[PDB]
Amino acid sequence: SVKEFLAKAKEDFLKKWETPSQNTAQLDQFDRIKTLGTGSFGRVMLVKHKESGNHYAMKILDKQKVVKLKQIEHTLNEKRILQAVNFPFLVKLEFSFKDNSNLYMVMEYVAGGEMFSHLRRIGRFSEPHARFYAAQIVLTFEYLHSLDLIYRDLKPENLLIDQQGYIQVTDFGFAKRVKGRTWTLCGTPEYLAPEIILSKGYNKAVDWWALGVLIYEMAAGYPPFFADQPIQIYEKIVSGKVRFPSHFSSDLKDLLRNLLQVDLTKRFGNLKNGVNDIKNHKWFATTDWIAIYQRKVEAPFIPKFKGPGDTSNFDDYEEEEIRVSINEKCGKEFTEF
Amino acid sequence: TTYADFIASGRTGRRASIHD
Ligand SMILES: Nc1ncnc2c1ncn2[C@@H]1O[C@H](COP(=O)(O)OP(=O)(O)O)[C@@H](O)[C@H]1O
Ligand code: NA
Ligand code: NA
Repeated sequence: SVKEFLAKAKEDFLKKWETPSQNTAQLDQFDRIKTLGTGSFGRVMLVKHKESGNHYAMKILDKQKVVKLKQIEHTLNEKRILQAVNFPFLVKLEFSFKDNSNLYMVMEYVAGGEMFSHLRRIGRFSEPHARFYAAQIVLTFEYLHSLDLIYRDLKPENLLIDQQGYIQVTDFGFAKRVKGRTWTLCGTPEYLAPEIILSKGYNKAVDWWALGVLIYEMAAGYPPFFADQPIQIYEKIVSGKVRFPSHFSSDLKDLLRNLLQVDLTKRFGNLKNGVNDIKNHKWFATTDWIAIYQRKVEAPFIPKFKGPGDTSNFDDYEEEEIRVSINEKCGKEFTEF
Repeated sequence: TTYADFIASGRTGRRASIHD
């Protein structure tokens, strides 16, 4: 029974939402090894936890950069939510803390790398491969949405492949607990729903739009709407005209027309039957939703793993000193972190 | 081809978030 599972899941989440974890480690408990990845204003490092010997991924945020980009509320959101959630395809936050200069979120290290790099290297995924991933996102969104959470940053760069070949969603930077509508222009351009772009107000159905983009991109090897500049991308999205590769199944194309639907009254995920319109679509007919939840399905691809702190599934990045001022910065701003 | 046009475009690497 999904109903009962989700009901208890909400109880668990709310407890943590109401009284969040805080200050569960400190910087000198870790040796910093190397950068795994970056975003517009964050850096993630592979690190080794001294007393356990375990490896982790440490997301480092410079408080002054957070502020300068007006991302305070988003960042508080990110940590508040991440610390509260619990789902098989969501990355685990293991520790969090702050110091004079930075905020830290220490996650489980997902050593298989970004879906992005595999996708680009391989070129595209078969429909069964794409479907395997897609199913995970469907369930994750079912989970998140049920808690009044909107994710808002679905993309291959934010999806990690684990040692079993299953997905782990990372980057809750734009996650928000909202009942009804919100207005922030945030996300990644190729993935933005038309209603985000048009400053209309929008709800959780943007996540379902993004799922469409994701499936297309996984299946095609390129996104449904691309161009050299974000503004050209926005024009295309807003037109909503979509073309599909020759090799796309009929089933696939039908699903995507219903996900990349510019009309909210028509978009799958946002109808009377909700996620069930997606789950019961012919394209997912072969999907055993429970088996997926339980991680019992055989993964199409399992990343090569060589030891505990192997990073060979990740690109190399330019390193920089992790500076900590002797003066506390933005103390008030980040009190609850 | 669309593939070729994508590959030749400026947005084939990792994409950063936007937040206005
Ligand atoms: N749990 C982790 N395990 C391994 N690598 C990670 C993990 N989380 C993030 N990364 C890497 O770091 C990059 C940035 O993480 P992210 O959370 O998206 O920061 P940002 O908000 O700046 O984009 C990811 O795209 C991935 O390359
Ligand atoms: Na990111
Ligand atoms: Na982010």
